[PDB]
Amino acid sequence: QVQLVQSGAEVKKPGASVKVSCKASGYTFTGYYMNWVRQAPGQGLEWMGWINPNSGGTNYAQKFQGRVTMTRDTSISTAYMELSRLRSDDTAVYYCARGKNSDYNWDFQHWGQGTLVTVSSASTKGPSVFPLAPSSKSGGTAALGCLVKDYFPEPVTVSWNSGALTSGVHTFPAVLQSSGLYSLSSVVTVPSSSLGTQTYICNVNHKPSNTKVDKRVEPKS
Amino acid sequence: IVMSQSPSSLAVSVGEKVTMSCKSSKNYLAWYQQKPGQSPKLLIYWASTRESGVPDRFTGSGSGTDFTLTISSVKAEDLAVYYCQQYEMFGGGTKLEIKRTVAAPSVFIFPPSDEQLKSGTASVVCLLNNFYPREAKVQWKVDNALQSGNSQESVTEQDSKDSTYSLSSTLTLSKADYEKHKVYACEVTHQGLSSPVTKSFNRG
Amino acid sequence: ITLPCRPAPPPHCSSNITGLILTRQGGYSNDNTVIFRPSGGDWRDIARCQIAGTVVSTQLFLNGSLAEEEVVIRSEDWRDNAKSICVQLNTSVEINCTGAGHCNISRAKWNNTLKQIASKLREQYGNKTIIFKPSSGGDPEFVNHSFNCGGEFFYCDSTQLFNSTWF
Ligand SMILES: *[C@@H]1O[C@H](CO)[C@@H](O)[C@H](O)[C@H]1NC(C)=O
Ligand SMILES: [N+]
Repeated sequence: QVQLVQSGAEVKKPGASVKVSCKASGYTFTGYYMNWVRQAPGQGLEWMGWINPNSGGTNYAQKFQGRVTMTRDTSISTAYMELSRLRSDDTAVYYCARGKNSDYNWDFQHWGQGTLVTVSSASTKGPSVFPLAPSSKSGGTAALGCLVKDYFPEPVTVSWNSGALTSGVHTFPAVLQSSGLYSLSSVVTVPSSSLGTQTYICNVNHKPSNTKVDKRVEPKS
Repeated sequence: IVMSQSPSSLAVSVGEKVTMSCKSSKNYLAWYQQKPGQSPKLLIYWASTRESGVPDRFTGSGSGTDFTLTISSVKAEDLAVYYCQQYEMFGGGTKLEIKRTVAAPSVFIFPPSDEQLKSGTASVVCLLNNFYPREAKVQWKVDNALQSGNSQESVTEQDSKDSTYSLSSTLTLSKADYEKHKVYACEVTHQGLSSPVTKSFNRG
Repeated sequence: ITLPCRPAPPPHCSSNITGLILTRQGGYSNDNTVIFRPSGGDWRDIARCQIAGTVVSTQLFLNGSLAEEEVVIRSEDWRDNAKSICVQLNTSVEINCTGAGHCNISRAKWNNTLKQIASKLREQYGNKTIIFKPSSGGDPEFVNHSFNCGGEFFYCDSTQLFNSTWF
C-alpha cells in the first residue's frame, strides 16, 4: 500500500521557479533516500539529484548545480524539488523515486505519477470542448467523441463517464495549430442500440488552467 | 561511464522471441518497462533478478559492460519502452512494437457542432478507427475540390489489446467559408483498401 | 584559514584533524573534472567509516585515530556516488579556535593536504582534474561543520575549505 503522489502539472515563464512536491505514504519516510528523475519529452530518462531524508544533505547532477534545490518535510513526509533559472528547454515530466531496499538507491521500485512542468513565454489558455456527436456510422455500432480545441499547454486528460467507459476509448495526441495552440479529440465506439438508453460524457481536465469540464455527447436532430 | 541501449525500434509478432542489448561503459543493473502513458516499472533489479510478480518470460543477463533483456513469449500487453539503468545513468530507446495482420480502417465523419459554429470556427473531423499498419493517407475535399493547408491529423499509439492504430484528421474553416459550400468529403487510403474509401456528407 | 562559528568555540575545543568524509558529485559532465563535496549522508554514513574518535563531529574528523603510513581511502562503492568516501590522513592539520567567533587553521598546509587527497583520488578515479567545493546544503548539523566538544555542539561555516581546483 505504498504511494508516492506528486503535484499537478503547471506552467512557468522562462527564468521563473517551480517547486514540485512528492507526498509519500506507506513506509518510514526518513529511511529511504529520495531521488528526482526528469523524463525529457520523448528523449529518455536523466537523473537530477538525490536527498537524504534525515540529514537533508543533497547530491545533485553536475548538469543542474546552481539551478536546483531539494528539500523535505518529514513531519508530513513530503519531498520537494525546486527548479530556478527555468529554461524553456526544460519542459519535461518530473518524477520522484525511492528504491526497494533502504540500503541501496538507484533501483527505483516506486515512482510518482509524474508532473509535467511547461516553460514558455506564451500564456495559458483554457480548452474549448465540443461534441463530435453520433451520426450514420457502423456494423451496427456508433462512434462518438469530443473535440478539445484551442488550448495550451499540454497536458489535457480526457476520460469517459468518470473512468467507467474505457474499452474502445481512443484519445489522440495533441496537434499543434499554426497559432501555437493545441487541439485533440477523444472518441469511443458503442452499440447503436444503447444510444437512447445510455448517456456518455467527456470529462476533460486541464490543470494548467485549473479547468474541469464535463460534456454530454448526444445524437443529432 | 555512459551507456547505450539497442536496438532503438523493434517490431515483432506475438509469441516471437525478443532480445535487446544494453552496452555500458553480477553488476548493479536494472531494467524498467514504461507502458504508454504510465511511469516506469522496475522489471529487473540486479542484472538478472526479476521483480515480484514479473512474469517468467522476462529474463535479464550479463556480467561485464554488456547486458541483455529478453522476452520469450511476447504478448500484446508487453508493448512498451524499455530502459536499462546503472547507478545514475539511463539508456533510453528500445521501443517494442508489435506486428499484426492487416486491418482496414473504419471511416467516420463528424460535422461541426452548432456551439463551435457560434464560436466562429467550423471543424469537421474524420476518424479512421482500428486499422493496421500505421501508413494511411487522408484527403479533404470541399465540393469535390482538393484542399491543402487547413487540416491537421494525429495517429494514436498502438493499442495494447488489439495492437491497432487509429487516426483523426480535423479540417478547420471559418463559419462563413464553411457555409459557402455544400459537400464535405473525407477520402482515405490504406493497404487493406483496394479503392480509397470516401465517406462524405452535405449540410442538407 | 578562518572558519567562522556560531557558538564561540572555547580554546579547549581545538582538535587535530584525523580524516574526513566526502561525497561524489553525481551527473555526467564530460569535462575532465571530478567534484567532491563534504558528506551529505546521515550519521550512518559517518559511522560506517569506523574512525571512532573522542569527538563526535560532522564534515571532517577530529581526535580520531590517524593512518599507519600514508592516506587510506575506503568507500563502500566508488562508482556509486550515494555512498560516501571516508579518508584517513597521514599527518593531522591542527585546527585551533581563537576562543572568540572565528576558528582558524593553517592557511596553506590545508592546500597541501587537499592536493594529497586529490592525487589519492586521481589514482582511484580518472587521472584528471579534481575540484573541492563546499556542501550542497542540508541541516545545520551537517551543512555547517559541527563538533560536539565538552557537552556542547559548535557549528562552523566550512565554506572556506572547499573552493579548490587541481589540474
Ligand atoms: C579533542 O576533543 C576534545 C573533545 O572532543 C577536546 O577537548 C580537545 O580540545 C580536542 N583535542 C585538543 C588537542 O584539544
Ligand atoms: N539513511
